[PDB]
Amino acid sequence: MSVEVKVTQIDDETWKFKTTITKENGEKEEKESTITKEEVKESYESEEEYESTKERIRKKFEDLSEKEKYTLSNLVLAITKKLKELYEEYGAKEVKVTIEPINGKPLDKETKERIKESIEELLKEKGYDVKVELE
Repeated sequence: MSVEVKVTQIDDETWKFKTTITKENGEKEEKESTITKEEVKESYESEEEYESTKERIRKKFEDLSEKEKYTLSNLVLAITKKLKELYEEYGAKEVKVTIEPINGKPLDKETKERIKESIEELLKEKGYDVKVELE
């Protein structure tokens, strides 16, 4: 059950996803979906837990600027919700994610390792043991 996800931030409230699913027997599955900031916010048990989770991811990038902490923390929440849905649909224990550059600044190695850790941490806390690989 190969899972490859392409992430494109349309705006600061919209994230577009394109996923390719490759099964062991050769069945391929091409999918598109758009997740909004409001849908990420409403997927949490409460407004308090949503803003608490957002603070934790911001704390992962305290060395970065306020604009970058705003983009990266909300980006992690969107991708985490997506990989959460994919794990409920296919049960894959490994996902490969490719993120398009946001506002003319590609992700460097330290930021990608932090994003990977943040997503895996949020997934493991909901009982989803998923290895995230960022291309």
